[PDB]
Amino acid sequence: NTYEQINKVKKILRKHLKNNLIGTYMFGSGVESGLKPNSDLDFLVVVSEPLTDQSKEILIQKIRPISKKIGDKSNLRYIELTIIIQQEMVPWNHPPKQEFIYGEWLQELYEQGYIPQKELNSDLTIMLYQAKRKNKRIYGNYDLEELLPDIPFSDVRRAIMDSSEELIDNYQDDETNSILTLCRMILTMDTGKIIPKDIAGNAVAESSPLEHRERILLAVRSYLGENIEWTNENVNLTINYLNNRLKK
Ligand SMILES: Nc1ncnc2c1ncn2[C@@H]1O[C@H](COP(=O)(O)OP(=O)(O)OP(=O)(O)O)[C@@H](O)[C@H]1O
Ligand SMILES: CN[C@@H]1[C@H](O)[C@H](NC)[C@H]2O[C@@]3(O)C(=O)C[C@@H](C)O[C@H]3O[C@@H]2[C@H]1O
Ligand SMILES: [Mg+2]
Ligand SMILES: [Mg+2]
Ligand code: NA
Repeated sequence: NTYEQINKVKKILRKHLKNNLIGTYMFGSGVESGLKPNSDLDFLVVVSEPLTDQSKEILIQKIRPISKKIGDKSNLRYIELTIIIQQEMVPWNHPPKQEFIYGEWLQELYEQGYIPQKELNSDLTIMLYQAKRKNKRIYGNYDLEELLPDIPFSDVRRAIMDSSEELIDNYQDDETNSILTLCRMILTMDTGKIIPKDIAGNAVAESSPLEHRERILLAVRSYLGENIEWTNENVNLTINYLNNRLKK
């Protein structure tokens, strides 16, 4: 069950962070759009004091058994956890301070003893900007709108352009999400609001040349139920186009 994992994630954070936990909120496809066949569960966690090396590994070990893994024919969904410190957000600075991350793309590192340390993250500005706009409080005495300062849209542009370089250099084995996120970056730069992946893809597609329109529309269907295979499509030509269109 999908509501079963969220209830399990709530218990792990509550009974291990204890009174250090201020609140737990979801953003992403859960609160805004609808969960598409291969969507994920995006959580934003706000705590009071920094976590220790031993406390971070506990989460990695406790979250692992209930999160889908890349390559599974499973009923579970990918669990994404991001932990921020409420005091480290004010005064607002870009990029903000990120305390912890749980990403299934980082799984082959979690197994080798990798423990994410306090690091800066421009992409977290985009995450926080859309989380503060709409989310689901699953635990906490407060709303996330009460725990964060108002994030200016100028820093969101900076986050888009800074986080763009990591995405374009890493589309391999993530072609469907890299194409759509670039489409979401192009719009957010020009329209302001955050758009679901399918709509943002369909919008930038019909605003693009035919050779790129078709590959974007091809990713819109993969984000939905379709089983697209990018083996002989050359996504590089399209992400370079979406890059230069975003770069301009
Ligand atoms: N313009 C943008 N709009 C939205 N997210 C953006 C944008 N630019 C970069 N991102 C990043 O893309 C990611 C979106 O999260 P995610 O992959 O979970 O998407 P989603 O909306 O939940 O859709 P789904 O989970 O179904 O694929 C975040 O890490 C966010 O910071
Ligand atoms: C913090 N944003 C992450 C980040 O962009 C990940 N890539 C580094 C991205 O990876 C995905 O696209 C994947 O394919 C793996 C999945 C767990 O998360 C998906 O969404 C993941 C995003 O939610
Ligand atoms: Mg999601
Ligand atoms: Mg995702
Ligand atoms: Na994948």
